[PDB]
Amino acid sequence: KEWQENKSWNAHFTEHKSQGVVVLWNENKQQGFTNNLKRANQAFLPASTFKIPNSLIALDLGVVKDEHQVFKWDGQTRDIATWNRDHNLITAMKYSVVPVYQEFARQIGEARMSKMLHAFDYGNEDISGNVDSFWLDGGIRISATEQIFLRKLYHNKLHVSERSQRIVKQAMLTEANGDYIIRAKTGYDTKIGWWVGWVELDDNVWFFAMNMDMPTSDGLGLRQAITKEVLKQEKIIP
Amino acid sequence: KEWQENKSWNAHFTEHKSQGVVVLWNENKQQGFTNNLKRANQAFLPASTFKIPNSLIALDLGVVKDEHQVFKWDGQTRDIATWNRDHNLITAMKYSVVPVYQEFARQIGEARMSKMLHAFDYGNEDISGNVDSFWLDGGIRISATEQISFLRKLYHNKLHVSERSQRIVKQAMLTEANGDYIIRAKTGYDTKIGWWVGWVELDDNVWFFAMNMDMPTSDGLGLRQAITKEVLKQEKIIP
Ligand SMILES: [Cl-]
Ligand SMILES: [Cl-]
Ligand SMILES: [Cl-]
Ligand SMILES: [Cl-]
Ligand SMILES: [Mg+2]
Ligand SMILES: [Mg+2]
Ligand SMILES: [Mg+2]
Repeated sequence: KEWQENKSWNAHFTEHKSQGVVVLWNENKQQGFTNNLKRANQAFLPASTFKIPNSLIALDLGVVKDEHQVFKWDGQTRDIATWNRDHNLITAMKYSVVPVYQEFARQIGEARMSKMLHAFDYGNEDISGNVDSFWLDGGIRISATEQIFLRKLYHNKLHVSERSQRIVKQAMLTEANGDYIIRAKTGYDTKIGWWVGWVELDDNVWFFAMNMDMPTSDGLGLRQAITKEVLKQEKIIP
Repeated sequence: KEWQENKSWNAHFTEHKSQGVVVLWNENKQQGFTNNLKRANQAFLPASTFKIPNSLIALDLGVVKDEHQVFKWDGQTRDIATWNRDHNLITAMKYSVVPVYQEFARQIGEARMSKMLHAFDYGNEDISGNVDSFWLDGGIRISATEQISFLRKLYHNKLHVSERSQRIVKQAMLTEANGDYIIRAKTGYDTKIGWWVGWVELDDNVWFFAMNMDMPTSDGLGLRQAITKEVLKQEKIIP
């Protein structure tokens, strides 16, 4: 009753010769839905969805002063054109600028990063590996249901200031029109791709967390596209 | 120069057989642009654009606890269907739900309202009339450039209210967002004129805008956004 399985959504993954899970949470009804109950609770690397807690920690420790502070390009020409420029928290989130967040993580340091993830109840709370890459290739793991962390963020219940939480929710802003607002973050670890966040409507909020097998970055647009198809199927968005 | 007049934009108004002003402010360059410097400084009733300062004050005084608090419909059936229901701050600003803001204003009260508009440097700072209708039929007046000035303070958290209040109101002003830009803004209509004021966030800049236009009928209200967007598009601010 609290959780309900809907395998019809599998078609949206197999339509694209893929495999994955979408988890939805209806906040007003306190009811969850997914196409795959097992996979909804399997833990994966968070990859760049880790930018959500990393941002909160950087803000609350004063590593980042506000969303306007500029992190200047380090002058290394990288493969992603939008990384080769100055950023602030907003644009760094938007373009998933790993080198900016690696600098945050080094400033934060291991002892504080670990304490804060413990305080967040975030995934397996394990930062084994490099302090500035463990969310990409170290020991940290989180499941889709565990990402649905987001409910605490939404309600300002995380163990960081309300201000830090409002700034990160602002930075997560992805889309808005007269029908809905999406606040979310993508991630990709070269094997699975993520999209996690929520959809704000006039009278409700739907939290989502999706991950999918993702051999190639050619199909990264499928993270949003598959998720939106489910949302349209469920009459959450038009 | 700091201000430049671009009368080519008059084309966007006349092509819809109306008259009005658009003011733009390029924050990076600290430069302003308008089709009409005189109308840019003409002070009008703010109408529902007053919901921005009203929200700020209601939040800072704790009249509104946060953006999720529900304000129950009072049960009076009004002419606007979306008004005949429960609202929170977000939906009340979205649907310009006058009666909800009238209740805010009555609880703020005239002394605190007057004091905070002075602290805000808002328009002519005049709240004469009823405390719960003066922005619709009373003495307060604000010009397009004054709107820009006020919005720049809000953007930068420089208004004399808490940073929290300012962040919540900027959230409530969210109108549109895609991969290219974010618009935070508020419409207004006082039966004779229509407004649209706010700003456009880009990756590397912010453009503030304030527009108003003659509005003899409610049929043309969509022209407030349409005209403003045509100008933004002309200036390659948005695609
Ligand atoms: Cl926002
Ligand atoms: Cl990504
Ligand atoms: Cl420029
Ligand atoms: Cl609005
Ligand atoms: Mg680079
Ligand atoms: Mg280790
Ligand atoms: Mg409501």
